[PDB]
Amino acid sequence: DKAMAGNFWQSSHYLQWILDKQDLLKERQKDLKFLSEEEYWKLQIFFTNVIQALGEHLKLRQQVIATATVYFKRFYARYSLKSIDPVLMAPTCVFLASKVEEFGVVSNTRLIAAATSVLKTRFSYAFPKEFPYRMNHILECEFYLLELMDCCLIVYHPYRPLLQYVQDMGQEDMLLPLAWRIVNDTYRTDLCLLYPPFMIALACLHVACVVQQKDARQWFAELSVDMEKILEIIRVILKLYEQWKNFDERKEMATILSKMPKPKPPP
Amino acid sequence: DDKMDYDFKVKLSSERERVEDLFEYEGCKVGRGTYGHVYKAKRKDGKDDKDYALKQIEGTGISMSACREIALLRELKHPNVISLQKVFLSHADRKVWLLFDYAEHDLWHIIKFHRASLPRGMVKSLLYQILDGIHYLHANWVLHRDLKPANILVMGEGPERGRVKIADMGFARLFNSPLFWYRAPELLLGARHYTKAIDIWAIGCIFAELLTSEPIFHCRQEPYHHDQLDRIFNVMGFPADKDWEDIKKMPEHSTLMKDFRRNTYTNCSLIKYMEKHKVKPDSKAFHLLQKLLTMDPIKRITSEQAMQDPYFLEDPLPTSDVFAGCQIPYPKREFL
Repeated sequence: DKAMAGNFWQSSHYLQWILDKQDLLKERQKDLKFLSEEEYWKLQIFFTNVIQALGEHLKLRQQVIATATVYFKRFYARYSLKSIDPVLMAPTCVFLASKVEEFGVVSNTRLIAAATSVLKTRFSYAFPKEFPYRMNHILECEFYLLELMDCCLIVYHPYRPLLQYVQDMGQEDMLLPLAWRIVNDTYRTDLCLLYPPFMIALACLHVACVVQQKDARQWFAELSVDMEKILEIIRVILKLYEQWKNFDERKEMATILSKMPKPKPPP
Repeated sequence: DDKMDYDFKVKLSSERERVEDLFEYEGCKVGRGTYGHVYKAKRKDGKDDKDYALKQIEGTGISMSACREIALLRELKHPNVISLQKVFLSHADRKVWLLFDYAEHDLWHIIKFHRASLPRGMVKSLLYQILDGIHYLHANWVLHRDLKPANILVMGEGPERGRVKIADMGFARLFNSPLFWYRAPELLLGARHYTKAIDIWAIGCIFAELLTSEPIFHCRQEPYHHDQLDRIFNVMGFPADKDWEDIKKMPEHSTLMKDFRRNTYTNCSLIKYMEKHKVKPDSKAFHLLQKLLTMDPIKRITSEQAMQDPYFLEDPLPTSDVFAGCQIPYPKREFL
């Protein structure tokens, strides 16, 4: 079993990195001078897809890609998109998360090749120019990222608890593939900064049951948990899929990226 | 960076606590190893006159080893495990510094002072806290992997007087892979992974050393280490088939068979070893020790079961302060 598996309630994730929605949206108003609310969520979707693409290329596990995705969200929760280019932060987040695991090492040349390849082949609609950063830029970014997160590296995700619930129902064949992908889809939203992982997993599993038309009400009733907060999580998930419908990442992202505030140069 | 926002860069630069400003340590080097170098430090401001341990982690940036130590220590909280107070990230030279509460003593120096010639209240209390601290780690699926007297710190004068502090955990091992006085026989026969049991064996060795003042499996300088195995058998005897059925599953079992004979160690057992060092084999201490020093790791008791042992219910009780309110005769650490 993984390090600190049963420690969520005493963890740094829970004690420091479950943020208030009021505090989140107030710090976001910095970037809302340039981008709209709609454009801000669209950017978050884009960069979630970029971090997934990088992870898939480096052949990292979904849980490492998640940790990387959260590191990214934590950074831009506090700071503006102007502060560090999110094209540099994304692979730096993947790089730091991979090192938190003691199984396998992602190398320097292989990080730069992965960033370069992924932007060129999978995101050329957004980025005309080649990936411009080199390893010195990643290593500098790593330090700023680590500082902001207050060295909180261990991150809990909905996958572990999801797995326990589907095994509890005895419906791993029917529901796990779908519930799992919905958990991946939740990383397109702020849910991981706002709720504990297990509540997100429950919400995902409910949407899975409704989509696949299995009656899970008697199982859900038998859970000791705030159902209001779960319903809140289902609404974001339901909304996410209508955002997905109405959004053409490929037709809109170049322009939205131009609207992002640029950094100030040195004097 | 020429493409990081400047206001952001100078702001963080303005506010960043630098280790050289907060702490006085130059020339107070207290330990050196292949995992970063440790210093006895005091604060430059007069906010508190306590001592801190500053560790500068070897190499630039965040290595896997750096990462994982930071990652875990940032989560772990238990009185018998060393506490990360603060992480300094020095941007100019790219060095990382970890700040800890300073432990004045350790079991290596304590034992060596006694060998240069331990009360039983103290031995039991040391063992109990070691077990308490490892049990915490183990419940959180964190192994130590390098347990030994020098890695069992003990706090001195101050509000944590005489509390054990487990330190220097092997946080990075590539794929959890081991691929020698405190190493369990399975590692010596080529065990491919670290386990809870391997740590426990190590604790048994430390307990035997606490009772006798002598490393139980002391051996000269040499995966498979013949002479260290020879010493294990001189003390323990050679294991019967019945004692360790899975020994045949070990990668080095065929080497063991070529190199060693059962009848070499017919006189040898843990009972006879401990009798030489003035410890009774019908004492609760011995029966506990024997359970920790079980050759088959699946027959080794766990840290939780060790804490439940009736040895800790026998007069005298373990005490929070390992020194039991008595004056500490052990000398303060020498600088390196």
